[PDB]
Amino acid sequence: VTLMPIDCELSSWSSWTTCDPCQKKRYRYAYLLQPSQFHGEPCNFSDKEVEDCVTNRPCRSQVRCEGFVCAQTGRCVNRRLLCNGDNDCGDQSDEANCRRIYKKCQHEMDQYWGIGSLASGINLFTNSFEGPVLDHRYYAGGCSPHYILNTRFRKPYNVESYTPQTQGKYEFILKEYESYSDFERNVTEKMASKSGFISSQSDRGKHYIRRTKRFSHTKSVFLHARSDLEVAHYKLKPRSLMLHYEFLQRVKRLPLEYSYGEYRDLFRDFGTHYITEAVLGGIYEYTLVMNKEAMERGDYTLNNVHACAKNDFGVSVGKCRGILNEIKDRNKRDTMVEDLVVLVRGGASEHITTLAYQELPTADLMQEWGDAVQYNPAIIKVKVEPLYELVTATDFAYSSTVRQNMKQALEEFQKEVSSCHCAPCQGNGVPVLKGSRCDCICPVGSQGLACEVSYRKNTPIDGKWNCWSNWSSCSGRRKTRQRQCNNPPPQNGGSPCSGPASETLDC
Amino acid sequence: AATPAAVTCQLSNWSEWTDCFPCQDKKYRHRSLLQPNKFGGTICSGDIWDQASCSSSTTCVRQAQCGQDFQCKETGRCLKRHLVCNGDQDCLDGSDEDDCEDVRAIDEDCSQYEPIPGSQKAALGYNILTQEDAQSVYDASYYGGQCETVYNGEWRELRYDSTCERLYYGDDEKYFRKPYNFLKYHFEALADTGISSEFYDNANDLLSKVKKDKSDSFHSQDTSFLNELNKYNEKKFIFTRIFTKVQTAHFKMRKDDIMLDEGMLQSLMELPDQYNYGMYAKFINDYGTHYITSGSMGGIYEYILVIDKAKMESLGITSRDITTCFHCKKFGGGKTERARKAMAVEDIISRVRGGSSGWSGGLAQNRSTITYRSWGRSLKYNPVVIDFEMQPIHEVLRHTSLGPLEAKRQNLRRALDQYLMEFNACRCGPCFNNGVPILEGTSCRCQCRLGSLGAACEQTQTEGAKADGSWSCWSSWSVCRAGIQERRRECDNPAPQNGGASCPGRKVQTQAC
Amino acid sequence: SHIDCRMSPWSEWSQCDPCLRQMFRSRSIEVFGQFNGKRCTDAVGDRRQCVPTEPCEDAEDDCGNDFQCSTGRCIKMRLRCNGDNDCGDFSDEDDCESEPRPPCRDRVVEESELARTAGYGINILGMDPLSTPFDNEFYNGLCNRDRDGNTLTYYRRPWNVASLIYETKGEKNFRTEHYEEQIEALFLSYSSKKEKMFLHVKGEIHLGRFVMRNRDVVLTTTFVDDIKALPTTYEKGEYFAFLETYGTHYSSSGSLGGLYELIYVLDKASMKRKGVELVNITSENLIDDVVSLIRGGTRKYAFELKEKLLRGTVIDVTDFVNWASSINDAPVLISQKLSPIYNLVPVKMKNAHLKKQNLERAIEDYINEFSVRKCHTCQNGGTVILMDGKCLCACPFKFEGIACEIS
Amino acid sequence: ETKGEKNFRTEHYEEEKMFLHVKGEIHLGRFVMRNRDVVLTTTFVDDIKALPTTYEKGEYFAFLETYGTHYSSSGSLGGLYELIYVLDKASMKRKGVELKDIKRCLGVNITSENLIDDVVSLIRGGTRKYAFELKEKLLRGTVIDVTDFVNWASSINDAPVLISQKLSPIYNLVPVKMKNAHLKKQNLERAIEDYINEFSVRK
Repeated sequence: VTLMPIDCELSSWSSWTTCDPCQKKRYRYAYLLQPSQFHGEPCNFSDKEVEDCVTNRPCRSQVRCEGFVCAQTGRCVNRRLLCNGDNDCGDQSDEANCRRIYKKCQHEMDQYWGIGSLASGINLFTNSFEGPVLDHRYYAGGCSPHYILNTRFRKPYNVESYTPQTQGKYEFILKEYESYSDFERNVTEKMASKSGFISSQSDRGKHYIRRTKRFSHTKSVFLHARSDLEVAHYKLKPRSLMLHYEFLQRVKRLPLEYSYGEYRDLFRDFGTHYITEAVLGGIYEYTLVMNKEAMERGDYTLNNVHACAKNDFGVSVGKCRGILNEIKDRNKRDTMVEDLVVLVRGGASEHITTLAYQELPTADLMQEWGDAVQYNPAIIKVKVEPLYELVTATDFAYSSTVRQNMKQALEEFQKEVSSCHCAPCQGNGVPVLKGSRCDCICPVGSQGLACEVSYRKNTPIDGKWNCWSNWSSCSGRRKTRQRQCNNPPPQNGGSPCSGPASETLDC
Repeated sequence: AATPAAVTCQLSNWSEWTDCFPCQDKKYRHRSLLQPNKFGGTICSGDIWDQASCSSSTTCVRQAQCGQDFQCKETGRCLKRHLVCNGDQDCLDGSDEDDCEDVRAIDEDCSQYEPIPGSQKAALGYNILTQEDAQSVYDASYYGGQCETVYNGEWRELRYDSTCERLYYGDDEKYFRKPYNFLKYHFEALADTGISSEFYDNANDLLSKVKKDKSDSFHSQDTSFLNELNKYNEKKFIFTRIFTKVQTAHFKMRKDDIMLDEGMLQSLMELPDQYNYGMYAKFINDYGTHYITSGSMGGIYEYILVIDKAKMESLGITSRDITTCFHCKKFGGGKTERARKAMAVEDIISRVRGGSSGWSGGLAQNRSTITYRSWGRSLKYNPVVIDFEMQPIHEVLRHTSLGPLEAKRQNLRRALDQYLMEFNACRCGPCFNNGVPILEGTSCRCQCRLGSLGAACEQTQTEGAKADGSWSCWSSWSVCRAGIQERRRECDNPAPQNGGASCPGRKVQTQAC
Repeated sequence: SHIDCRMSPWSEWSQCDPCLRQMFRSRSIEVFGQFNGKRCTDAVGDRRQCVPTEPCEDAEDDCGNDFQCSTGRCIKMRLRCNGDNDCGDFSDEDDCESEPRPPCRDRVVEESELARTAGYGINILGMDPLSTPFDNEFYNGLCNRDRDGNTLTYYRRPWNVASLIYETKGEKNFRTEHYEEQIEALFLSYSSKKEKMFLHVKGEIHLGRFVMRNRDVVLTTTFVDDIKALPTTYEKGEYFAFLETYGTHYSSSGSLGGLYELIYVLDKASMKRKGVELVNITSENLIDDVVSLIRGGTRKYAFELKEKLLRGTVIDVTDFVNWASSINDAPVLISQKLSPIYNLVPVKMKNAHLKKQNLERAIEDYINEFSVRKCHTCQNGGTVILMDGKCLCACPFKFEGIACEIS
Repeated sequence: ETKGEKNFRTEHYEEEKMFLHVKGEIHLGRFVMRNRDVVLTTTFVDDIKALPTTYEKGEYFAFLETYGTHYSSSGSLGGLYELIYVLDKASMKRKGVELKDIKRCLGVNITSENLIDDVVSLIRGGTRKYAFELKEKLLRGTVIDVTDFVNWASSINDAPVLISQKLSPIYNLVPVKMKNAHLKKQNLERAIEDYINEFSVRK
């Protein structure tokens, strides 16, 4: 068989770290050396392991809150947010026991549409939204008037702007090519000869015919359409951000000692990055490629030959001979190949699907899609900062150490989550590291667990990088890459991989 | 092949009754499934697990055990005490919320938001052996006193008010409450479609002929010979394959402090610390081999059409005609042969996973913008899980609020490895013609695709088709004496047939002794 | 001769079972009868009144702190006044003047029929469905509202239905295989001709799936009472009466839906062979078999669709969509996972384990009794079918007649 | 329920035979009856009081004829039909030409071919008006319209028939506590046998 399932391999455990003087725990972990693929056996999920300890030493985690402490959550909130009329705590502990409530916003307020999604951190490497990292329901008072159309919105405290900067860009390109070639040839020869004169008669005849018909037809269509729609601009404040309870707790529990597996679990739960600016929008993309070819072939040959004699004196003698020979060879070949890809982001399932249909939309459903995108937009452009920039002394003790731990772990994570580790798919399939195992995402018209099935006899193989080599020594710290993981040339190879085929840096 | 013979279902004797569990007053025992009725066959009358009443002759205290935290009477659910009188019953007895005349304990007015519709399926356990949902593993409704909410991006529903002249959108659906067990629930509209379509056709055609005539006179003779052939071939092949994948939300289950379902909680409290395969196999049967910790909610449409046709024809002739005169005489003699054959197969599969019976059927019938749009609308009200990551059920125990369960977890691992051996569809016989073997309860079936029929799908209606093989399962573990234990398996159930592919898995599997 | 069926002599009379005041007998069917010999209509068991010889033991026990309704079900006292009819009779709440403490907090809620009928009984013989043994109207005082999915309506999930998920799927499979030959070749020669066609289409629509609860389940009063009436002594005819009333299994989970199916088969062919060995063969056949099936959905749409499928007419998708939606009004149990009915014998019932074992034996008997195993072989490899107290044979081959005696 | 089936089969051979049937079934629903504690009518218990404790075969015949020899313990209600029309293949090939000449009428006509048209018809259940209208079309060799089929079907609910049954003998319904109940059951068993032995073609 061509395929063999590769089972998941994870490392021998780390050394234990030292026991956390407060968290009273020590940690061990393994790296994933090789993901499972092609239904290879998955690893044990326990690439993390934990042991309890005695409290060998105190730790100064008891970060002083001058504000009110939200009794159940431990969120520190300013006393001006007591009796605010708003759950600025998690648990209304700010609003209990209040003699009088000073409702600041009498008005009806909506939240910004999709604003909660932007509060959740992204795995940048996978572009995947993860757990919540920022609390976009904290308002710290607020109650400034913000409007979009006739609706009024309560801006979260964390948000500097969410503003309906509205724009749309459309692109249509269509390239139709036809060529056809036709070649008919005919050749005909005839000969006759006679003699006649006791009597004698002689005759010779010959006929030859050759005929050739060759025809080829080639047709090509490329159509691409793209719509980029933009419906708001979002910016997060640069300073004094209010973290989500779950993220807050999960950061608190981070061991002061560097133990990669816990920071990896942090990234797996919440990602590596958070969004500081984004453009909210919708995307529609349509790409149709068609090639049609015909060939017709015909060769025809005919021969006749005659030789015929009579001799007379009555009495007569004679010989006469005739041949006919005929050949026809004919072939037809006809092929069509068609690919369509349609991509849609933002909008509503009805308009999403009716745009996903294989035909170009009516401008009504484009209008309906763009209207729906306002209320359920996607993120078109993002600008992000790494999640460690949230670990701040106003929230966490030892914050510089936790931050530096994250800084290292983020490098180790970027290395470990890289899909370079997977074996290449066949059929130009893209291996995606998806947990501890790797799934070949196959272009349609290629199929199976490795994209091993296709009915197309040839398909360009695009280049794939191998994993970059380890850091070279100082005097020009360096890494290298080889385009080895899928060498492009096969099957009328596609483009080579991008550079940098080697990369070099300060020590 | 003709059908295999039937086999009767067979079970072992009852194992010895488990000693009466004090809190249950129940005795348990199990059998082993020695054989499913692979084909035809008498089904076993009896279940492979049995329980009976008892008296323990000893009390148990466990109702008191947790009582530092608020422990309900009905259930083992033990709650952080701020959940008492919180305003939301957190265990099914409501004992946390009865007599709460100190109503000041309420946490928040959140009941204005319903739970996420269709969140319950993510709470269910999963049986890899059958791809069926089990009982609930996660609590689908426990909130832990949080009012954490998810924005429903599709909340816009038209309304009309004849007392005015306004067409406007209603807002009831605008937010859902997120159950505690979801770390993430994330509405997001994506679609992708891919279509591939291909045609190849060839027609190849040759004719060839000779006529040879010879005549002589001395009396006279004339002769003519002919040889001729026609040989025509045609191949037609069409393939098209459509995939459409709408995503409407993603979810992720919490990896920590998982609050197990009341039923799973009680059943896990009932299992012994001592290994007892009957008990743990019953647990795996009820709650499934696996539980889910990732999500996409959506709809999928898939369409495939293949057509293959061929025609072959040939004609041949050879002849002689003669005449002579000395009285004049005429003869002829020869042979001609002719053949024709024609073949067509057309196979289409369309399937919709999604949001209404009506328009799932309509889109399964007639792919069109009308059915695409109306099914997409139906996906608003009833999305279906389109992708999910899962892990073995025992990995849930590591993460529960119950703390450590090392011994029970190792027992459940061992039991799962046996359960995944004993109930594997390997024990359903050879499903021929690419039929799918299924094992359910103590019985077997083949699901036979339309080109196939009979108790093993053994009689394809055509003369035959290329059918790939499938493995029998792995044999027993070796009685290892070296440090290594070994298991063998072969691609013979059925073997690759009519030129079909080998099954692709491993022949040899190995374990530490 | 054909055979009119034959039955054993009666068993000896049991002893008089006390409390139920009756004696019982049994009589197996030795041979089902076949080939239009008379049916075994006669009853497999018999019972007779007896004046009881010895003390009866009561069936009731004091439940203790749980209330004890007129119907005999005991309910935990939080269900007092709950207004859910938790006993099927209202003695949970008819007592109560005030403080109804009602669940679902004045919210919009409905009863779902799919949940109410969930957990059908099944007789393994013919796979016929039966009424659910589960109450499905006891709610344990929970609300657990779920959405109909195909409709914007919320229904309260009954306690015994652990899940009822409308994970809708719709499929269509179609295949056409079409084949022709002409051949005109020992010193043989031919004129063989064939014209063959298989067309096969089926479309399953799945409305949803229920899962019944594995524990703490509440059964109907009549079912538990029929277990009470069930003799402790393994009287086969009484256990067969129980299995006949409730089936041998229940669906512990089921997929509800609808189905259409269509098979078109043609085989037109002829043979001629001539020559000499080292030959005068002629034959002809035509076979032409149309079958159509519709399951589920409302009559008014179902039959129109079955017709438009039998016609070559291009289906208006409006009709297909109409039937597929009507499946929500009248679903079929298109699939289920069976569990033996004796697993529904409630534990801690008196002699519960004995009644369970005796039901397992009675199922063994019921399967082996009405199994064609003890019936006469078909003459020419035809399938023997135990129809109803008689076997008849049908051949898929060209053989014919009730025993395939001829072709 | 709603289970509806239709089968059209045509079959010919030569070496000869010709045969053809059409069936349909419209399976409306299923009942199953209680085996025990059956509540029998007052007339029935009175007619068990009117049975002598000694084997008076005449009066037990009066009983078996009045109520039944058997009752349906379970059965499937609905409607059914079958039509048959068998052809002389020889004349068939020249009055018509081939089945497509006629199949085109089901899924343009010639006057001479009528042996295919004079169908024998059997119908069971259904409100008669619609079945009569079906017969009034089929008798003219016109395949009934889908409208008339669905009309008949939606009639079926107004006048169903048992497609299938499992009969059990009435002596099971004999209330066990009735005075002398058992001897009376045994007499009913004899009366059933005498019914079969008496009224049979063997005689």
